[PDB]
Amino acid sequence: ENVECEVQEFMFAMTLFSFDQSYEIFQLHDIWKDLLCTFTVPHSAFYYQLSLLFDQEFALKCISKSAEYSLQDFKEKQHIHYLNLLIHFEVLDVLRLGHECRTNFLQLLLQEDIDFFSTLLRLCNAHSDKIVDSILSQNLRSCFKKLYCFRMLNAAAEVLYQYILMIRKRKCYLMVINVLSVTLTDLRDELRG
Amino acid sequence: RRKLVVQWIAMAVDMWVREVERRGAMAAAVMGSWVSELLGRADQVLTQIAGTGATLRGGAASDAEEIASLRRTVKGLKRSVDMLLGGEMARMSFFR
Amino acid sequence: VLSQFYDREDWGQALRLLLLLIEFHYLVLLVAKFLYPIFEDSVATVIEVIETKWSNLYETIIEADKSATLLKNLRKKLNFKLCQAFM
Amino acid sequence: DWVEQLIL
Amino acid sequence: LKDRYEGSEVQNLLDLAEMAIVTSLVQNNELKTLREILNEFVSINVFEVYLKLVQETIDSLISGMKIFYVAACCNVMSQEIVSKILEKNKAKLLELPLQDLMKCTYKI
Repeated sequence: ENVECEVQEFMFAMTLFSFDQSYEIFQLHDIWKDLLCTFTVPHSAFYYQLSLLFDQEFALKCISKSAEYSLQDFKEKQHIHYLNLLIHFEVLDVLRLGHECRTNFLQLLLQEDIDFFSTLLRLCNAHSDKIVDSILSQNLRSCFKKLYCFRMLNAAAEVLYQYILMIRKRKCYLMVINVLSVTLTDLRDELRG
Repeated sequence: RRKLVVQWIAMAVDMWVREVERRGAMAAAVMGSWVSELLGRADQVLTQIAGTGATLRGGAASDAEEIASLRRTVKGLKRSVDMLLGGEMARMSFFR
Repeated sequence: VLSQFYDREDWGQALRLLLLLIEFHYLVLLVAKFLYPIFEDSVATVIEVIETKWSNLYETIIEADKSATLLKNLRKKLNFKLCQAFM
Repeated sequence: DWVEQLIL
Repeated sequence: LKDRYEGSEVQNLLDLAEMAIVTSLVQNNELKTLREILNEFVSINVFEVYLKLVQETIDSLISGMKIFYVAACCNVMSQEIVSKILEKNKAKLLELPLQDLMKCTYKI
């Protein structure tokens, strides 16, 4: 506060970080090894470094802000970080639609996702009412299973149910008949036999 | 390392779902909303861990796709649990 | 009706209604109307049984209620199934 | 009693 | 006759043909069937086969007409849809476009 009064600004930032004041000053303007790397790079780098160093509120905030201001490696990293932070504290669907508009990466992310994930998916489907769809179907195919599959596909449902069937019987036949409303006749005959 | 805790929760809930589905077929021949909320928080923890992993000093974390996979599994389980909670559990002894 | 006037209670009442319908066309229509107005596994099973179970007086009653029926019923069933899947 | 006769 | 009644194809190669195509609903077999048809020389199916081995709109209309003329037809329609989707991967595309319903909705 004293001895500082561009260079003095950055000094004030890094000093006040070692958090609100720091971030504010830094943004307004424009461990040692990391700092050197950041200087060499010269916003994204700075936020990434801060997030890494506090890895917390400050970190997460800075990271999110930078990611927002920016929007293969960098993109993927940022996305993963944001998703993790949000699941720790919507985000899923956003990131997904974003990247869709690195497939195996997404497969792993959804792997981590798999109850909250299911709820988010349900929400997305409700909102709606290619690659993404296929990936989802594959992950689901990897009671609970049949239900999730059905919900997502909303033929796939029917196929899965039939395969599982090949109280439970009655429920399945019933669900199939309602969804369809040849197949019905067959189901009825089977239930009667 | 709460990544690993989330993986344990995913595995436990998965077995629980399979058990409920098995017990439903059994009787043809408890789970509350708190389990669904728990999987939502679990997804938030994973979004938080991945973000922190992307900004670590020295370089991004190597577990990016490993966490993306866990997210998918958790969403799939929240879907199944949400269907059971939403009525599919009272209709387990019925023909589909 | 008393239970209706008084969420779990509502579900119990709906279940009772479905059971009554199973034991017994007009009644079924009234039940469908009630379900639409309201708009888990047991509930789904009941809805299914009803669909499986599914004249002029009935049509008249349906018209009075609206103030096609089978289609509306199917739509309601689909909605219920979706809700169960989301849960 | 009334709810046992309805279930029947 | 003994085959139709017990629920063949080479004999047929030597209406009914459409029903056989229905039952068949792999690529090599399709090609062989096409060659047999050429040797013999319904038209709609031929157009569809030619497209599969590979004007497009005419083939589409032909296939739709065939579908109208049940399960096998629906299968063929789904296959055509899948092929179109693969080809896509603006106005002309929209013209070509003009569970199946759910798929169409997702597309829109």
